[PDB]
Amino acid sequence: KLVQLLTTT
Amino acid sequence: KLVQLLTTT
Amino acid sequence: LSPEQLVLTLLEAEPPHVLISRPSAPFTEASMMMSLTKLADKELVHMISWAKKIPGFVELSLFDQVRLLESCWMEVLMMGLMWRSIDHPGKLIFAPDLVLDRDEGKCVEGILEIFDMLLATTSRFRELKLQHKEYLCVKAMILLNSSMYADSSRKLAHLLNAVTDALVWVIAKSGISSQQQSMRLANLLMLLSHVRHASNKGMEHLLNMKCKNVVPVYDLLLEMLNA
Amino acid sequence: LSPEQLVLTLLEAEPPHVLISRPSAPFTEASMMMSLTKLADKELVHMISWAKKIPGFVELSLFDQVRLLESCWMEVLMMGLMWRSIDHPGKLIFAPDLVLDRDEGKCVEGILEIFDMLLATTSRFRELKLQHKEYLCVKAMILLNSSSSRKLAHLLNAVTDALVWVIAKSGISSQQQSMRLANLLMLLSHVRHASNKGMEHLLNMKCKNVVPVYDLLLEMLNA
Ligand SMILES: Oc1ccc2cc(-c3noc4cc(O)ccc34)ccc2c1
Ligand SMILES: Oc1ccc2cc(-c3noc4cc(O)ccc34)ccc2c1
Repeated sequence: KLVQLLTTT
Repeated sequence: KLVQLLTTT
Repeated sequence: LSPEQLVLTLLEAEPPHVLISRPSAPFTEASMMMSLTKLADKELVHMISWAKKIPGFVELSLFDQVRLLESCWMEVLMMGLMWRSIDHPGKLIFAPDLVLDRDEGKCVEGILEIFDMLLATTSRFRELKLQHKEYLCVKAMILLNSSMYADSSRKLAHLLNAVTDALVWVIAKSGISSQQQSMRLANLLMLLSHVRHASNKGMEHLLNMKCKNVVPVYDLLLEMLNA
Repeated sequence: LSPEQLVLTLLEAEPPHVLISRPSAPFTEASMMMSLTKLADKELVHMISWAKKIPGFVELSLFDQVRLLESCWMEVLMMGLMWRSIDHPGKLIFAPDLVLDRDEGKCVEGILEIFDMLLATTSRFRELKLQHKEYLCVKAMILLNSSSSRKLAHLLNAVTDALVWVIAKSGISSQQQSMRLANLLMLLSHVRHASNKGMEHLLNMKCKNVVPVYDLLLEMLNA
């Protein structure tokens, strides 16, 4: 969740 | 004991 | 990239204002924690976007970016809380539709302590007349200086240095004395310890709540908590 | 009382190093917890005398003196530790004959993490090349900032002014004086965090029975 938001816009 | 050291000594 | 331009990019990185959509009404123990956790969760999403807008943050390894946010998320939320409450002595403006007194924090055990820490520090920033631009640098510094500790690491220090240098500049523009400038920088930085202290207490309390399954821990807030 | 006199006063008030011997045999969970606690207990006694020598501390209400000390004792102990370990990368000098290695922190569940923060923060101070005079001011700020109320604020500014005067006497540019002031103070958070993890750990070790928590050490632990 944290990681997927860090890698997407 | 804390109060003692602060005021007694 | 001058200090002024870096501060401008932080201003542009500021997240949007959040509301919990709660029809104004008296707060009970269930609705209060429900409101706090639901809001923290929404804000966490915007915090990630906010962080990626800080020049150079995305250029850090994923391990660092993750570790820095897992470490400071609670402090950045509280720092945002204090800025918003600065103009309202006695109150904690979590959100326009979520405003609490010290008496409301009484219904929930262990919370009155945390609110008092937050109110005292908000009160402290209020007598120093924390300026918006100062708020921006300070909040950024919390992120970059949160977690305790080669290519990525040097970038962090370089990035943290940049923000430090931005805060010095802001203070410099206030035009005050050089002695007063140094005194103000120290007074603002010394409060970082207090923010970190309330943070440790709030997560401790939140963690106990999670274990009791009394709060609807949401996916994002959940992993940020467990981390 | 000029900044220099405040520094000079803090330098005299430095407590004497508490001498504690490292156990004969290789550390066990208990022998380590009893060493660390015995040393901490003895140092607390000196810390209280030290605090009474900080200009204007004794002028605060007794209740505030108690709150400051209960709130910062571990930070002060850790700041002392870090300073004693500054010229020994990789090591934590808790005392002359008790020089703990980072690896020795394994004979105790969860203390390695605390040791790592200490070593991490120490390296940061080493890198900044912290000076004795800066150290004196910083440690006193920790105690005065764990925060009659107006008298504490002028006390904190007095020491802040001293730290500012000490750094200024180094000759680095005015811009770099500000940067160094910032870099030194940012580390206060780290110290406060370690203090938090360290006290939570200690309280835990007390509940486990892993080591008897002395009277003074217990009062402080509970606050
Ligand atoms: O913008 C925000 C949103 C939520 C927040 C929650 C707490 C908080 N402090 O202590 C607690 C204890 C809890 O159980 C739950 C939440 C908290 C503190 C600051 C906040 C700022
Ligand atoms: O001068 C001193 C004396 C004792 C000290 C103990 C700890 C410490 N850190 O984590 C712990 C956990 C414990 O259970 C007991 C002690 C500690 C840290 C710094 C110290 C500095």
